Amino acid sequence: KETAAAKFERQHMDSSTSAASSSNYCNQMMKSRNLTKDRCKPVNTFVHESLADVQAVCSQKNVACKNGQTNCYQSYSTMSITDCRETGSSKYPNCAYKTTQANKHIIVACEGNPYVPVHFDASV
Amino acid sequence: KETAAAKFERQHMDSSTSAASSSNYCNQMMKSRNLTKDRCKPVNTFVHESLADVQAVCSQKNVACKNGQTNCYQSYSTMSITDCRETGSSKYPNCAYKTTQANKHIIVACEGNPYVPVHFDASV
Ligand SMILES: [Cl-]
Ligand SMILES: [Cl-]
Repeated sequence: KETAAAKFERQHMDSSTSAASSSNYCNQMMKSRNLTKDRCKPVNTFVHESLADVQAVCSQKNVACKNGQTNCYQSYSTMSITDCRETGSSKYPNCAYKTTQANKHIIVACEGNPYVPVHFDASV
Repeated sequence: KETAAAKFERQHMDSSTSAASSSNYCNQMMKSRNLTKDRCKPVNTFVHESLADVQAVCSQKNVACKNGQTNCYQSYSTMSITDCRETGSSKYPNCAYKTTQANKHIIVACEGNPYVPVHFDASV
């Protein structure tokens, strides 16, 4: 079983690019990160910062998570992100995603020792 | 019982200001929109655009909702928004919120006739 920290890395980290360079970014990344294997994951955000910078958020601003838990943290700075969301034309096994690049604060839930991101809650 | 459309208006519309003017915006708005009555709502976004502009999103870009439903719409333009999230010091009946102003696309779920916003899904 994949650990929670490793799942967060796979689903939400893309440190190899500064930003989405095209409308096809999401189709490509959702497939390669294995988020379209048995069905199309409806919504998924990738963060274009170093793993260290994203892990550091776990000691930044403590804020409520949408679900009411209190282990969420909001990044002090904005970060480059890409939101990937299925379009109307999307139908497994032909998943199709809209790519929206933005620079926003991220909010992650953190857990464990070491205390690292385990869920992506939202961006602001 | 409050209708779904009316609940969305109460929770998510603030057309009377162009933007949050201070760090106290959320404390004030969460109280006055009756979102701290019996407990502190953990997270809530207010949109600083006209009701007409927000309703118009229901005929803009159809995108997946986070929960997998297909009745979500992403605004073509960015809109002025304020995210309100409980801080660590927050404890009912003394709710306390961090105020984060941003300009972002909004994503809402739409339902009904007329086809209007009934949930705030996320911002990008
Ligand atoms: Cl996500
Ligand atoms: Cl919200």
